[PDB]
Amino acid sequence: PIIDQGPLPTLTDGDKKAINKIWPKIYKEYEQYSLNILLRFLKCFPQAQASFPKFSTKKSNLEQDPEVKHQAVVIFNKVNEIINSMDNQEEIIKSLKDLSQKHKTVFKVDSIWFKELSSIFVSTIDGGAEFEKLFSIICILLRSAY
Ligand code: HEM
Repeated sequence: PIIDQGPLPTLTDGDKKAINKIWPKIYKEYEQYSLNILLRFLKCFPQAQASFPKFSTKKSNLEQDPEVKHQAVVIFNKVNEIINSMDNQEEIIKSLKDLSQKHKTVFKVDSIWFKELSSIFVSTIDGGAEFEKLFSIICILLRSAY
């Protein structure tokens, strides 16, 4: 499963190979996959919608809301960036620690949600242990500033 605290897991060559085998299929339809993931998260955890002021007052037809679609792709693109540089641990650390600080003080998001959205991200793309490890690294780092 996905964890959000403790030492960072290490992605093996095997892990990276599996991730790189599965990702292209998702990436090629990033708009709809990214949207589906966020919508699923909001359906499973309606109480999490309060964490997105840009669409927190929006009810019904979220799929057509520009703020919802944009929020979804911004999250997806960050994951895409990380996958694109799995060989550079330092870059991933630096980048995500900075983002962690922004979510804490600027976006004022409760770090408890990262793991929940990530779980839905993984199940949506039918990812396996390899992706859970990837998202564990991502969540631990996004939770680091808290
Ligand atoms: C895999 C997990 C996640 C990743 C990789 C991620 C990534 C991002 C990125 C890259 C941005 C844009 C940064 C910027 O504009 O400077 C962002 C913004 C934001 N994220 Fe996250 N995020 C994640 C999970 C969450 C969760 C769980 C919530 C809320 C429950 C959340 C709420 C927000 C909000 C409110 C913004 C600000 C949007 C805006 O004002 O334009 N994020 N996130």
